[PDB]
Amino acid sequence: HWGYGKHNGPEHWHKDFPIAKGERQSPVDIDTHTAKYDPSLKPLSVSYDQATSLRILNNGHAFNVEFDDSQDKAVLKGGPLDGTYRLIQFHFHWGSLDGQGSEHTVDKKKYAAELHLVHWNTKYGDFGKAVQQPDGLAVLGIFLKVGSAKPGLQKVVDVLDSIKTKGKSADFTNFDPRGLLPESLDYWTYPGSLTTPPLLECVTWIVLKEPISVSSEQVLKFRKLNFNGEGEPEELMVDNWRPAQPLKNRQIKASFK
Ligand code: NI
Ligand code: NI
Repeated sequence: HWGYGKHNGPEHWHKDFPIAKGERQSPVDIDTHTAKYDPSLKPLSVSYDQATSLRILNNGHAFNVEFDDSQDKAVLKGGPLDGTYRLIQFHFHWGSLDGQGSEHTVDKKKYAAELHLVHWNTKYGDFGKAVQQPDGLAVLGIFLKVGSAKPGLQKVVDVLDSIKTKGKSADFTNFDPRGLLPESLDYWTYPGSLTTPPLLECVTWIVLKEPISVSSEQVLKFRKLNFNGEGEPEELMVDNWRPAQPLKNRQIKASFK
């Protein structure tokens, strides 16, 4: 009933999900000429040393690398956040062409892809309760450009053949998400939403300024995934991004001058 196809894409989502036209929808364009430095912000604290990855799943929209979130093993704190946010999964949004794929844009620039590390606020006890709160989630977004390979991505790329189609999963233990980060943790932040249905306005977005580089070969393998299930006509999993939504009555704040 929703997807990224010719007849169920983002421009249709409002019919089943009227919050698609809400006050705090994501993604947005980040205008670097209007975002303002906020000295009240603190450095990000990314604490992933104890992360436990479990599984990778093709959910028909993207793939999720899933983590054990039953303890404070991989947490995000600091920045704009109060309290402790646990990593539940990461996934990507990507294009059919190197000139599109990201959800956020920077001065209208689209990157080739965008990584989302999804975390929930432990004060709400579980993910499902967290998404019902305005401060329930924190998503760390990282842009991808095509250039050099990202070594820390390669283990993800090489499992993709095993989860080609919707509903397939594979064991994915002992993956270190630190290998997906850029050097700098400088960021922009603003209040927004999930970027897929149900589009809930429960996210503190934290979007890193510095992109990571991935190779053309790495991106090409993402583009071999399928939206469809096994034994169905092939629908390449590409262009699984929602375009920028109106900023409305929000301000984007920068952690850096
Ligand atoms: Ni559907
Ligand atoms: Ni996402």
